[PDB]
Amino acid sequence: MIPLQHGLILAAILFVLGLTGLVIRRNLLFMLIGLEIMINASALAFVVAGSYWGQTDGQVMYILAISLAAAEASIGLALLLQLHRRRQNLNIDSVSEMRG
Amino acid sequence: TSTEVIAHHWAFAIFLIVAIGLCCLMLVGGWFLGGRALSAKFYLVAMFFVIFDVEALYLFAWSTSIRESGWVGFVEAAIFIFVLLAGLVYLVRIGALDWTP
Amino acid sequence: MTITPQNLIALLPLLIVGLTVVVVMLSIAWRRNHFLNATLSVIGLNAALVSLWFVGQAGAMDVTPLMRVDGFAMLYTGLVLLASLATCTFAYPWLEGYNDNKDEFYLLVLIAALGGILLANANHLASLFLGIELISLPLFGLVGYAFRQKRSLEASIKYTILSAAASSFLLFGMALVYAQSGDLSFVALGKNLGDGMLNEPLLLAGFGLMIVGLGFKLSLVPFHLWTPDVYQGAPAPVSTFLATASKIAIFGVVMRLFLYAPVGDSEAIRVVLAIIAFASIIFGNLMALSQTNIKRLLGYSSISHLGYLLVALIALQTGEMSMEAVGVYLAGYLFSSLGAFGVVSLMSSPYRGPDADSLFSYRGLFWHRPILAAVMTVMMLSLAGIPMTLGFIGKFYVLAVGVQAHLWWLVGAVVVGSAIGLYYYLRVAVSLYLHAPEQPSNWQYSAGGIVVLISALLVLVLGVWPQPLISIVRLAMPLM
Amino acid sequence: MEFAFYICGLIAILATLRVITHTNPVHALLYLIISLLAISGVFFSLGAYFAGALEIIVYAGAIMVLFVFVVMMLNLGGSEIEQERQWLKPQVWIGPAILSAIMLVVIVYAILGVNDQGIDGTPISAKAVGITLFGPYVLAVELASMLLLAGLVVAFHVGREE
Amino acid sequence: WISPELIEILLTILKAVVILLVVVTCGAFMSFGERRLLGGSLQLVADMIKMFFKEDWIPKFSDRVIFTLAPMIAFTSLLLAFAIVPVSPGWVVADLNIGILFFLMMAGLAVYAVLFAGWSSNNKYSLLGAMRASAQTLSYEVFLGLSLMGVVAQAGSFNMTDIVNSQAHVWNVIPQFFGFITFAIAGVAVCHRHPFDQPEAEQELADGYHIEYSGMKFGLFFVGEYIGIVTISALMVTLFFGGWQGPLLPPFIWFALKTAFFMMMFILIRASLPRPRYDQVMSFGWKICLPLTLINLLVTAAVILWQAQ
Ligand SMILES: CCCCCCCCCCCCCCCCCC(=O)OC[C@H](COP(=O)(O)OCCN)OC(=O)CCCCCCCCCCCCCCCCC
Ligand SMILES: CCCCCCCCCCCCCCCCCC(=O)OC[C@H](COP(=O)(O)OCCN)OC(=O)CCCCCCCCCCCCCCCCC
Ligand SMILES: CCCCCCCCCCCCCCCCCC(=O)OC[C@H](COP(=O)(O)OCCN)OC(=O)CCCCCCCCCCCCCCCCC
Ligand SMILES: CCCCCCCCCCCCCCCCCC(=O)OC[C@H](COP(=O)(O)OCCN)OC(=O)CCCCCCCCCCCCCCCCC
Ligand SMILES: CCCCCCCCCCCCCCCCCC(=O)OC[C@H](COP(=O)(O)OCCN)OC(=O)CCCCCCCCCCCCCCCCC
Ligand SMILES: CCCCCCCCCCCCCCCCCCCC
Ligand SMILES: CCCCCCCCCCCCCCCCCCCC
Ligand SMILES: CCCCCCCCCCCCCCCCCCCC
Ligand SMILES: CCCCCCCCCCCCCCCCCCCC
Repeated sequence: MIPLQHGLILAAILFVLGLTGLVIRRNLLFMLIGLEIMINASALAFVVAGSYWGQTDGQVMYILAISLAAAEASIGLALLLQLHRRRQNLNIDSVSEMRG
Repeated sequence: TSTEVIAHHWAFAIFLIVAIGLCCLMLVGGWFLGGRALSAKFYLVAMFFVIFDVEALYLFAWSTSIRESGWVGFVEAAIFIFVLLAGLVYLVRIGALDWTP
Repeated sequence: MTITPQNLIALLPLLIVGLTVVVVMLSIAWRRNHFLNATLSVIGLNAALVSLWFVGQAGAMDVTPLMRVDGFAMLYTGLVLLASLATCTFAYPWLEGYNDNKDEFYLLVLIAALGGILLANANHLASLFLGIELISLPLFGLVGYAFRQKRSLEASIKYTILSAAASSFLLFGMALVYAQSGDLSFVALGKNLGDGMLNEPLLLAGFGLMIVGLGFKLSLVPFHLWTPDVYQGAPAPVSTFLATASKIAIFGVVMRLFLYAPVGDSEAIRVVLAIIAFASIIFGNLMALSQTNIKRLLGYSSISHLGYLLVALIALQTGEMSMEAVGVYLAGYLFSSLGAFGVVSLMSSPYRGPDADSLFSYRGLFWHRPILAAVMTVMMLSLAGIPMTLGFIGKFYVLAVGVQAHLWWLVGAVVVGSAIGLYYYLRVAVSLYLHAPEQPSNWQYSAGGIVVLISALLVLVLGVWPQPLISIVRLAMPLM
Repeated sequence: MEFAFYICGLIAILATLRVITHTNPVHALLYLIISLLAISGVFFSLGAYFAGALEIIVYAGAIMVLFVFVVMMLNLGGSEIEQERQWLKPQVWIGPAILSAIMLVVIVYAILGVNDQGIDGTPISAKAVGITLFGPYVLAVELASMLLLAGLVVAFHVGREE
Repeated sequence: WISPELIEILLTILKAVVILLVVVTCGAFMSFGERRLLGGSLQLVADMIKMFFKEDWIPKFSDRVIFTLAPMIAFTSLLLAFAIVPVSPGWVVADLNIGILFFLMMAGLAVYAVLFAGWSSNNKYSLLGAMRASAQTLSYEVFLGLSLMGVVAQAGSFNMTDIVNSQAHVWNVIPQFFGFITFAIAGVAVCHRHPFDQPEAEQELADGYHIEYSGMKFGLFFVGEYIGIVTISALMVTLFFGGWQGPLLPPFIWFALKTAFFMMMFILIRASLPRPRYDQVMSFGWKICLPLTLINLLVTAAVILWQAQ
């Protein structure tokens, strides 16, 4: 008796908030945090869609989504550690030598 | 909608509520009462934990339905476990899991 | 459904590449050897090509609810495998200049090729998402392989953050499409609609967010700004792989998705893709005008060429030879980019360390590298759509496809962008033969030179005589 | 099971809203963990029991642990961005906020008007998810293993110290 | 206001409250028993009064929320993980479909106690000791679930009552022996108990994260650790020793006897077995216990599918 629209709207709200955090935050760690919020919102949307249709495919999509989230979080935090070790600064604006 | 199911739901809710309230009330009583007067190997280990935990969740899903999946599911999980073990052997042999080199 | 032995023999390139990943990893664990692990990777990729021959001897059938193997899958699998083999060949001398571990390169190349094969066979939103991610993450490693170098680390960070955002967009759009349509297969995206109700708002919005993710991956405007940075900053064999195999595999799965989905013939999606194609052609050609960097120039070039391919995709539901045009153009673009990025890779090899500069300095290349200069000017002519080159055959196919479908704005965009391309491509090709003031010896460097020379000969011969390539692409027919 | 969904969704929204507007990394990660707990509550309210279990086990229990590990290892003590606090200046956040609000209204307009008989909430067990996973999604499982392998190799090659 | 449905609801609520109170008091009595073996109830009352009436001093340069939050995690994580354990027929708090998955969720949340205590305790040595302790418990949580998965594979479900009913004929310690030893090792390591007591003791660069915790916060850490032993022993009983199933005694008597036996076995394991080095512990975990759990799950699945005609 929960509408599918409400779950989808909640997932869209979380996706929008994660994207806002990814854009407005200058620290690379907070950009990674917003990326996790975005992909978790996408996985929540898939779970809501699967639970509406009564199918197991939504949870399998969630499982693949969180496998990607885990692997890309590990890669992003390795790159963050490399940036901190090379520059002692987590500024994403300072890493901008390549330009048009 | 069984009365046993709703009774167990109420019991679980009361268990969690009373437990968290007991911890919070004990800290509140402790606070109110009484008068007054790094290495990168940690990242490597945590990252290996995250990767192997996701592959563990795959095996978690497999384990509860082994009989329904049959021998073909066993073959697929055997390929999965062999790839996981090859990655583990690789990490061990390259010194990634060696804490004291 | 289950996996039969017939499903196993159809799965052969994927199985051989996965077994190659495992074998190469175990060989790395046994001892860190550059030559033998490179040999094992290239042996696995050649065995995957012969496996594609064995797959062709079998039939075309749906190996899973997820995968479908047909001549389309075989063709794009072969393109991905050729790009991966060329990347390994270019990578060996560059990695011979490297100081750190130089075999995880081959492991990541093999895993990215596995993702390319999955995208070639992808019949499902599951396999599409997984193939995109399997392309992307080893490319996160490969783009920042020389992370001690500042530009490589910066390109790695940019590509990683932007591809994570694009995968979030694609996943959310997939979720919205699955919310509207209860099945995740390609053929079922819009089946539960009728009487002109194909333009369901949720299906359109989900396909739009998927368009955002896929257009990041294909360097389509306005998701293109990462392309020159990641192309310039990455290692040169990584630039070769990212230019060829990633774009080829993702554009192939976009072909199959828009061919199979009943919402693929929606007018709104067609107009949006037409806008993106027009903007991509014009913007990429205009932005490559004033570039002194060869890698940024090839990045904007890839933007424009993927715009031409998208024009060929727009006419998929109206004409008939859209898949044929895309196949011919993709073979020509593969060989042109392999030659051009291979010349850039061979002149940047061996690696000079993270501190030393990696500038190409193509001016006056003929006086010390004449064969490489000839190969590079053949590529520059081919990417310009000059007749006697295979790039012109692809451009002719795109123009015929657009003329059949009455896409006049797109045809005029191709003409204008081609003129701008003529300017900057001829600037590079004639700067090869000027005079510069100032500023190998192993068989792997000679193998890379052989690869770029064979690419040049293929471009010239199939530009003069394109009938074998057209015959090959015509018999690589997907399921109707 | 509707009350649980609505309160957990509201808690999740408020928690990520406090995540993206916070300055201390450990506090932001704590609010992120709270948001993940709430989203697992949303999963349990819908009947996706395996999804909620994995949300606490893996997302709030492994990946956030990696984030906390990285934060305590880099020792963020206000490196010129905490003292600057540029994201709460209106000229910095007003643009992306209107852009994200426009995207939210467009997506929500797409969400509404779709036919909807309601989510039943009938539990989809880990049994059925495991049956689907090793049945029609076998290649997804094997290539996801290869995906996690690629992430492992990349993160080792980049993130090691030497 | 009399109805048998409501009588059933309050009776189950009373059962859950009794189970909770017995678990906390039994963890406190475990604290007394370990302190004595290496009245007594009056001594614990005196100690609890002292923790109440000692001033609670948060450091000035410490983050108050994280500092206060770490002892609540160290208590409540495993004390809520007890809620799936069936101690008797009709005497379970929650008959969850996820069950042992809920135990895994609580352990995954439990790592934040050591992480948060070390971060909030403003000290570099305490921070490094917390990093070492967290690396250890992640290194053993990586195979805790699979050592459980052998038993889950045999029972065919995640429900604890179904696992116990599947142990009706043969207890799981006989087929799932390697799962049993790996689960014992990982449950000792998750609770930061001997021989995984002080990973900070291998270096003078590291100090304990219980340092700078005084009063009821230190009491919370202590009682939470002992409650963790109680629930790890009870889960070991319900997963590998038939739970409440026994030939002649009442079922709760058998469950209590097995739980008390494993509690005292952990006591003598602390008293007898020595402390290995840190690198030895992490190497043992990652290189022995995880492959053992994977091979155990494969062999268990092959045996199950073979004995299905
Ligand atoms: C020469 C000009 C340039 C060409 C460039 C080509 C680039 C891509 C290379 C790979 C392309 C593979 C395309 C395969 C399409 C096959 C479509 C098809 O349906 O073929 C069917 C045919 C068998 O016929 P049939 O009887 O219909 O079989 C089904 C009956 N059950 O089955 C077949 O015909 C089997 C086809 C096997 C293909 C094996 C390829 C091995 C590798 C060749 C590399 C060539 C060198 C290119 C690069 C050089 C270096 C840069
Ligand atoms: C910058 C340079 C490039 C410029 C852009 C590219 C060219 C743009 C040409 C615009 C053409 C507009 C056509 C408008 C009507 C389209 C719909 C229609 O009804 O078309 C008629 C017909 C299709 O209808 P059908 O029933 O099949 O009739 C067949 C017999 N005519 O249609 C046909 O059968 C085919 C119609 C062909 C139209 C002309 C194509 C060749 C154009 C030559 C070059 C452009 C014009 C000259 C240069 C201008 C300045 C650069
Ligand atoms: C009468 C109307 C009806 C008939 C229309 C027929 C159209 C097709 C045939 C005519 C084409 C005319 C092209 C005119 C420009 C030719 C290119 C040129 O002048 O190149 C030289 C110039 C480089 O020299 P310089 O100025 O020193 O360089 C500065 C930068 N370093 O280069 C540059 O400065 C940059 C060059 C940029 C790329 C070339 C320009 C492309 C412009 C669009 C091409 C298509 C035009 C379509 C019709 C337009 C309206 C007539
Ligand atoms: C009260 C105002 C706010 C106070 C502060 C916040 C406190 C926490 C509030 C959110 C969590 C509790 C919400 C209320 C749940 C009550 C139980 C309930 O509704 O159960 C229904 C359903 C039972 O399952 P089912 O069988 O489907 O039921 C139908 C009958 N057969 O249940 C289900 O299907 C699943 C039930 C939800 C999942 C378990 C609980 C998740 C808890 C997440 C906590 C997140 C972090 C909270 C932090 C708080 C502080 C900021
Ligand atoms: C400072 C406070 C911070 C927050 C603390 C926690 C906030 C919430 C506290 C109030 C909870 C109210 C009660 C929640 C509902 C309980 C009943 C329930 O969840 O039932 C639903 C489901 C039943 O499943 P089953 O019985 O198998 O099937 C029946 C078929 N319909 O059963 C399930 O789905 C069970 C799975 C969900 C269980 C969630 C348990 C709580 C999780 C939070 C732990 C916090 C640990 C410490 C802090 C960590 C770091 C912040
Ligand atoms: C029901 C009884 C079946 C008995 C025979 C079982 C063995 C034959 C079928 C094996 C199928 C294996 C499929 C493995 C797919 C692996 C894909 C890996 C991709 C990297
Ligand atoms: C058939 C291929 C056509 C396109 C490729 C063009 C390259 C051909 C081979 C190299 C030609 C080099 C000519 C250099 C002339 C330099 C003269 C300098 C002194 C005036
Ligand atoms: C900045 C670069 C701009 C390039 C613009 C190229 C435009 C080429 C000319 C397009 C002409 C389109 C004519 C369409 C006519 C349609 C008639 C339909 C009748 C039913
Ligand atoms: C270490 C043991 C922890 C046990 C926690 C739960 C205690 C519950 C007590 C229940 C007692 C009655 C059980 C049902 C009746 C059967 C046994 C009767 C004789 C005791």
